[PDB]
Amino acid sequence: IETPITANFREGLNVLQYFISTHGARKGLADTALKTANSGYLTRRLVDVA
Amino acid sequence: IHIVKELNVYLRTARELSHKLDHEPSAEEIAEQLDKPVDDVSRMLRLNERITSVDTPLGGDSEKALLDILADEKENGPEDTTQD
Amino acid sequence: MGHIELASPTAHIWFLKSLPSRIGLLLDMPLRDIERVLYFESYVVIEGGMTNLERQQILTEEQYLDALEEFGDEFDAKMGAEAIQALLKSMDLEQECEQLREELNETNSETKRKKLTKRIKLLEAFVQSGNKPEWMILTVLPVLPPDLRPLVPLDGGRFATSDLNDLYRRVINRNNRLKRLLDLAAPDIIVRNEKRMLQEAVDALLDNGRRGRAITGSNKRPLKSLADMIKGKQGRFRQNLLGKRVDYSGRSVITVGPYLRLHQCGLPKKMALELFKPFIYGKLELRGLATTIKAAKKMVEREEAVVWDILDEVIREHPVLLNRAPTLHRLGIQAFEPVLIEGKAIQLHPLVCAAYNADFDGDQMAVHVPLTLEAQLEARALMMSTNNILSPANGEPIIVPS
Amino acid sequence: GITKASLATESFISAASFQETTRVLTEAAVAGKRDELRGLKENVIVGRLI
Amino acid sequence: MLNTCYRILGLKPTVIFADQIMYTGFAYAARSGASVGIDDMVIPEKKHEII
Amino acid sequence: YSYTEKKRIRKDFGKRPQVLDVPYLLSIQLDSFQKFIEQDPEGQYGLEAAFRSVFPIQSYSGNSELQYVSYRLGEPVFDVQECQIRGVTYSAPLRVKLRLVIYEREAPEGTVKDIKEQEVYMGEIPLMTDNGTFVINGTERVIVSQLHRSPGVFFDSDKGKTHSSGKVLYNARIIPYRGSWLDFEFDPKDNLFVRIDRRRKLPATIILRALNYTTEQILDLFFEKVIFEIRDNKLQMELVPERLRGETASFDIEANGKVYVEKGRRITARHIRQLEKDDVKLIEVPVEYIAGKVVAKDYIDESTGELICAANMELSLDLLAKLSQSGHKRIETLFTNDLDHGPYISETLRVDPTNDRLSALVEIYRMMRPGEPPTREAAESLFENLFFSEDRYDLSAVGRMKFNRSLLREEIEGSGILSKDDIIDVMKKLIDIRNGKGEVDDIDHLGNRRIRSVGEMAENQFRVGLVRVERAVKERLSLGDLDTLMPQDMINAKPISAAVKEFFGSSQLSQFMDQNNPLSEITHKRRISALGPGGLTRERAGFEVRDVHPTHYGRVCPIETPEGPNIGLINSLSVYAQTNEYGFLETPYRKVTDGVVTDEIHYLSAIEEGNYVIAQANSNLDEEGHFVEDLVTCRSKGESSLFSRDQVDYMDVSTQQVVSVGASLIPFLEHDDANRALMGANMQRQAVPTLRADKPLVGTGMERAVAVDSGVTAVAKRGGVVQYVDASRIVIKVNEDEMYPGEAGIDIYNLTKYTRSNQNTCINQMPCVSLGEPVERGDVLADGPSTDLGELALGQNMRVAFMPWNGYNFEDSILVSERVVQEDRFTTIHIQELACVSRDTKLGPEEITADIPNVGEAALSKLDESGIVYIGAEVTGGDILVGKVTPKGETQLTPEEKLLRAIFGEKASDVKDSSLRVPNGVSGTVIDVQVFTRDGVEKDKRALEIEEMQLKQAKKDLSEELQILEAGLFSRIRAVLVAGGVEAEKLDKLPRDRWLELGLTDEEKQNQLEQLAEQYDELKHEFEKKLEAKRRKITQGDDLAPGVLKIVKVYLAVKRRIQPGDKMAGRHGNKGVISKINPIEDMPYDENGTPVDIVLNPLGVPSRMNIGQILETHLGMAAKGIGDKINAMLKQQQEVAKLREFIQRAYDLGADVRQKVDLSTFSDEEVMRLAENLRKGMPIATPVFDGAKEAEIKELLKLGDLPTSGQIRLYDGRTGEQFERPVTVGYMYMLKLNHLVDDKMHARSTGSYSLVTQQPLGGKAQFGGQRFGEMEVWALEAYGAAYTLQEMLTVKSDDVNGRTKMYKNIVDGNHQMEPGMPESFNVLLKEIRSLGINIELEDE
DNA sequence: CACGTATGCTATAATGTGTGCAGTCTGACGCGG
DNA sequence: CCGCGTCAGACTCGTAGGATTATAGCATACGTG
RNA sequence: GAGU
Ligand SMILES: [Mg+2]
Repeated sequence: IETPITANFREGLNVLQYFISTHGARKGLADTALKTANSGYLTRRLVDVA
Repeated sequence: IHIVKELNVYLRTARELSHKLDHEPSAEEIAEQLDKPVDDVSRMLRLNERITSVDTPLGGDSEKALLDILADEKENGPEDTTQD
Repeated sequence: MGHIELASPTAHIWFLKSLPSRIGLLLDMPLRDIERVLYFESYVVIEGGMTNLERQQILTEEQYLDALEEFGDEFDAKMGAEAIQALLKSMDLEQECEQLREELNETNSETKRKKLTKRIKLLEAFVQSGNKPEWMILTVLPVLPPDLRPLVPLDGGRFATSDLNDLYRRVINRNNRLKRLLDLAAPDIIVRNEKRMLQEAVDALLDNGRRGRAITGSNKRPLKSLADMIKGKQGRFRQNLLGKRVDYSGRSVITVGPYLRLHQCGLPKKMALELFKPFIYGKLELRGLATTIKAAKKMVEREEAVVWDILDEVIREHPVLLNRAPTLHRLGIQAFEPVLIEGKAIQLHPLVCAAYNADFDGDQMAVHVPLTLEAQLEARALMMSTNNILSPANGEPIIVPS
Repeated sequence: GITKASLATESFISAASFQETTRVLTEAAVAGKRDELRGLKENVIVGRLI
Repeated sequence: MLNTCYRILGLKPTVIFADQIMYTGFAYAARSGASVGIDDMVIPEKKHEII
Repeated sequence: YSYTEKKRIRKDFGKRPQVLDVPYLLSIQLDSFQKFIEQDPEGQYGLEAAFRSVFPIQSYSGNSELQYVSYRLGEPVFDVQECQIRGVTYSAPLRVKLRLVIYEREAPEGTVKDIKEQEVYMGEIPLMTDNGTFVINGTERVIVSQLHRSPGVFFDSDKGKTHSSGKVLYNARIIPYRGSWLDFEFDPKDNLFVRIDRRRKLPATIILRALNYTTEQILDLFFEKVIFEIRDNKLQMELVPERLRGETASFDIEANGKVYVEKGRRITARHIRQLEKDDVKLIEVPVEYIAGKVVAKDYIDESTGELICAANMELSLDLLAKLSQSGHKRIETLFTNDLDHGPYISETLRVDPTNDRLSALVEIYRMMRPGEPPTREAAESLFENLFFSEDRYDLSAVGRMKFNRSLLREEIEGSGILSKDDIIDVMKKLIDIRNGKGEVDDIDHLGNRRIRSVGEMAENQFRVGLVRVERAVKERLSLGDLDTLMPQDMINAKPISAAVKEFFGSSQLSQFMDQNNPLSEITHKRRISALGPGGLTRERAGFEVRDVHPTHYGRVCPIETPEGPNIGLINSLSVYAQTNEYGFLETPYRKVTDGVVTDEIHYLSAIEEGNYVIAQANSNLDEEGHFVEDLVTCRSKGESSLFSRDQVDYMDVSTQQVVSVGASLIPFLEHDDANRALMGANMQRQAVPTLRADKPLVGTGMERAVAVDSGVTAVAKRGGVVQYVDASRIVIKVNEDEMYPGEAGIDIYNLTKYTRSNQNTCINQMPCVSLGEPVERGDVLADGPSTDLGELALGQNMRVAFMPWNGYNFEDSILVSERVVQEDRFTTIHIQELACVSRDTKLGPEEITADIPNVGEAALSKLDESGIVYIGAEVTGGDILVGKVTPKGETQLTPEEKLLRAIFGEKASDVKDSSLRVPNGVSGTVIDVQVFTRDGVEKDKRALEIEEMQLKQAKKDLSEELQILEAGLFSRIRAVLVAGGVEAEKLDKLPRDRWLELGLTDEEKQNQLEQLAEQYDELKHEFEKKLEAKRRKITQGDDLAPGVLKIVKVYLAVKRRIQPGDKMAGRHGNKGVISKINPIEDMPYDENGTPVDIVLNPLGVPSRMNIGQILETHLGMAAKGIGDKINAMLKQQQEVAKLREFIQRAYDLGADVRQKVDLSTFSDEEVMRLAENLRKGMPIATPVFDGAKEAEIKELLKLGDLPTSGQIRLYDGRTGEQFERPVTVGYMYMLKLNHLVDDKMHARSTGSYSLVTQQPLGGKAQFGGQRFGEMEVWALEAYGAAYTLQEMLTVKSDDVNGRTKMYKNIVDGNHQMEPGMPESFNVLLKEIRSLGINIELEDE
């Protein structure tokens, strides 16, 4: 995102900084749930061939 | 065929009862209408109990079926076999 | 096992739909072409003695009427599974192999050489296997044993059955109706519909949602066919054969044991009491405390004070395996000497939390009992936490303070 | 590649158990193939000693 | 440290040493009394200016 | 402030005046379902809509027809309470008046033939409770609203479909509410196609031919025109200046007498404007230019009358010459351009294989019904029945509305059927988008995503039931007799009842209400789901839809959704958000006129929001003037920046409106990372109610609203004074001013005691009032399970210190003091439900007797004569609760048992043992038992005793009702008699039973006496009928499942105390598991001697970035410091004055405290009750983003005489010496989550095995083993542990003889491995052979 | 003979299906025109 | 080549049980105690 | 719904 978060946690983010943070956070968390399938499937293919 | 047709008369009668009672009828209410034994009505309704697939996965989730839970009760464990 | 005598032959869908065609590849017949023949849209020439009409050349309904008067007799062209089976029976693999090899020498283009080498290897392997092409077509249909498609009563007088039984019921009904329609000498349009019907039900039985619409239950969901039990994750291999449910296994929540030494873990008494049940009974009989197995059982149910001392005796020097999911590398399973504790959670040593990626925010672990002297030795020698420090991936210590 | 290499091993039990099981079994049935059980997969499937 | 000990001394010593290190580590961690207050999170005076 | 607030006021640190209060939180649920049942006369809604949509229907023949009149819901035969206990669904019978009308065939439309009108029953519809649940089979269930793509039009394009080319192919999709889908799309050759229900592809012009459009007309619709006049000899063209743009001039462009552009020269802006200013219309041009222009219309030779050139034909020198000489000196060709006006339809007509309309209809027909011989009838009928039939197609008002707005029409509502123009306009816009003007929508924009609540979904399934019955009706009407056949004989209730039961039952959106916590219920009912039918699937879900969309601002919480695969789909509604009338989301904003911020509020939809510039709530207002600062932070078009003050159109109402309910409860959310906050909010829902409802010190303010709105607390309907408090009930007498002149005016609330929740927790209501207290309307009378004096109390605050401790708080692990356990504050109640079913088998009926083979006297002591355990009885695993016995059939006794039973005699009896016993390791107290018997089977002695209780207790309850109602009613008549003929104690002398004969003078007060006299007799007869009903229902023999003779349900109550392995957390996403319960002697303690309750690891803060917990702790400590000062002052008993001085100063601390709380209005006693509560710790409210700032918190600590750092010197309880440095100490509000180790602990040696596979079963409830899966196997393979592996594959799993042999060996010491072959493998082979593949074992 | 299970015939004319969902995933690898 | 099709898509744990419809009305026929 |  072009506007980064200038503020920090001790100071406290405002409504809009918090909202802006959400997107990235959630993207990360969804990546845990969703992408590990594909990581693990790679592991499985490796294992099968070795 | 005899059982099926008997059961059907029990059903049609239940429908008339349900219209006027507002409520779906009990076994004994249907029996009182036919002037017949409650045991007869009950046995017939038991026969109408339709089957469930052992393979159907449980809880709206394609996780595991009935088979996955359902034991062999006749087969005792290594405990029972070793006791014999 | 049992079997069913089919009135009309039927194609094995696996050797039809599952690509490469196999049956189509072997006859050099396009798959669509085979299907038009099977579903009785059009005839196929099995042997046109008159070179005027050659082999495997499709004729529509009206095309069959023209040469009927003209050539007739000296050309045999038929329809359905019968036709294809016959075409298969009469093809001589040896001869056509040599013919195609001769053609391979003329002007072998890259893709042509691959397709021809493919059929060559098919024909070669077919003769080597001792398989016959007739067998692509089923006249006899096998029936799976009862206990592998069980019909069991639930408690309430309900019954539960396998979907296979429903699929088989369709096949039998349709096949037996076909026998009846043949006994009654029925007009050919109705015979055709029943033959198609039979093939549809067989295909559903073997592999449901393969050819077309999977036949569905009242629930909307496609019935589970034979192939579905072998195929995919829910399949036999993945689910019941490369991995298994296992006795002498338990699980609980884990918590820290800072006081523990590296080769130890906190094992709840109640958990260990169950896991080591037979060892306790055996020792009870050596002590002569328990007269019989049944007495020992009732003695452990009552959880007598002597039983605790005996349990303490057995668990000495006996390794248990701790596992945490997902088990990404081998150190996700490690062996420890158990230390019996009052309290329902397993206590894990801090330094090996790294290997497990175990953090105590509610994590759980599985416990396994190595039973045999061999397994116990494998656990203590190969799998013991003390013995396995370094990551097998990089040459670094994985037991690192954190 | 890893997938095809695993499917190319002489063992059809290893191949079938991995993936593509319908195709693997048609191939093996027609070829009349025999597995003499060299690999670990194969042994574990039959519950034998690694 | 642990690596060096493994290479020179061997397995037995390293295992004992690792346990020992764990005990003393936690022991001193607690004694230190180390905690997290809002004043530790020091800010830079040049914060508003840079921004 | 209210009377309940006088008891305990929360201190507010908020600064922003809340112009709007939080709405009723379960608004959505209730409004929706209310609309569904609400009978609307014209504008059909819910039920009414379904009837009018289907009805009136006529028969296949057309002579007989059924018409709908009106419906009515019967009152529910069993009320909620009874339904929960019995396990029945709470529903109302649906009776519908219908009129069977028949027409004569000989007369034209002889409507006066036969008209039969009557009321028919057809299904009971489940009713919604007061708090938005449904009671289905005795369990509370919530239907969660769904979110789907709005019916209408939508333009999209697969961004580089063919990856090699990467060309963007645009498509239009018309999505109706009911009907076939209609898709328009481009191909790589830029030809427009049409598809129906994604079938095969057809040229787009084919559909226009279906609508009867000739080629000429089609071109006139989509294209413009280029006219060519042929004068004298030279060719002239009619010119529009702004066509020739971005092009290369092919010939020498000149006009009258000035040459502008040369051959091969680029035509820029300047040239165009020159030409336009000069007023150029006609230009001489070369003949060779025409080659390539397509002629628009047809041209015929007037002489011959034959076609010279057909339309859409590329012109050439020959054609042109021929046309000139026939006598046509003007030629319409297609305006067309590579860049701007693309010739798509032109090229598509060339691909169109159809000619005329009929041909087009046939091809359409042949797509969807391939092979089948087309008939003209069938083609016409098909096409009309696709998108032009009222029956099968309906956009709905929402579809039409969304469609019309997307096409930039003026009229919102209109035809649900597609008109000709509608289609064309969709094609036009698609083409526009292709040219470059316009853009595609997304789907993720909330302007395109609509919310579908319960009422609309029930409406839909009800329409379906109607349609199924309609089929049956039509079929029976056709063949049916006109005279003998009654309407109700044709109707079946079952299809409708089935469809509806299936929705509230089978549907994913309908689920067991999550009720382990008031918050859990309230947020659950405020949920939105993108899953289920007509929505996404987990597999099918991408990343785009899941992630946070700019439109979510104020509508959906960005910080509330499960971390599972349901991450993007399931979502909680934002606080202030509401359902638009058409189903979109909308958020309140305060209108700003000329800088001045009015108190008028406007709810903006997603689409409307993008149009206006909206200032943030954090802008500083200039005391009812305007924005203080000249630059203001605002947003529009989904993007945020600085604006001037007068530019601002609107502003955010509340600082809370961005977040959901759950997230709002988190104080200092502003200082927490969003990840952690997500987990914190999710975990807060799992907080299990403790024994002692403790309020949270460091709250937010939302606590009160949640508790009250959830409906789990009992609140007062009408203000007045409490006449009788009790543990079981509360009777409040209403004030004269609110008290209606009809009834006595005494409200009675029976409180729901110890009841089982769905999560097996305990639901009990406690009274929170004193006897004889004056209470205001809408105050809390009784607290629910996790509420305290009206506020939400999910957990318990306690004294925490942040420091390491010997690794006992290692990775989030928690070291807690024994003190917490001793005080039993985290201890929890669990009410579990055990049932014993007595079924009828083929051999004979199972009996519930105490007479069971092999039972000890110890066991039978607790069982009564019937075989049922007594109420109150303490049980432990293995004890029998309900004795049950089953008839055993023959069993082949091994020769050994023949010999043995001959020796001992002990001939084995006919009855077995299926008794229900206590599950192993659970132990508790039997608190209630319920018995269900069928109507005919002889009742148990115990069942009779329970019915005795119920009958006599019911009589007492109803008798107290009429007694206190009679007493309150005569107390009124006593007062009315005084107004006129006052004789106070002289009237009370003779008995009250002889009172109503006394009247008054002929006035309106004499009529008031008549009203109380009529109601008193009404209540008398009503009491008779109520008691008859009660008695019937108690006698009523229950209709159970077929086969089941009788059922016994036992409710155990267990006291679960906290222990190592249990799970605890705060509201900042800080989890932990209890590792060790340390003796209080060992706990770190401060100088004063006060020991800490919990020691949390500080190493779980910086990595986590949840700093809210630190702030919470500091504010928590200050809150408690003030509490201890108040507590000290109360123990000393200084005086009211002194307490008042301190407390006033305290409330008015903050820099810009919004709420002012003057203690001068409070009377001295009110101050005493307040201080009594505040002593435990002064409760403080930190709103979400409008919270307490660091300065304010430190100021509060100074009033507590606590350090500014909030760190204190602590002493090691083991050594007695101090820790080297100060540690942060204070109160954090923590929760015990549902995850008890008790439920988690499991172990198995040997037990049942699976049916086919023969391997052990799964799950702790079935006594199952853990799975050693592929992952787990690989571990062992790697290590090379071969025997252990084989062990787990064989003796531990399938190998049958191996497992038994191994067990015997283990009992005999020798740990010998005797392995074989797993049975599952055998099965596999057999399954392959059943496939018809010969797979054989070749032995060695 | 009875009890349980089955096969059977009924006489205005009526003569080509539809229906209930499916919702469209993704990067890759082969296979007829 | 293009287009249509088929094939795969991490590992353990959990919770809870459960739902739909309708087949006429009567006379003769076959098998077991 | 729980750790990954
Ligand atoms: Mg973890």
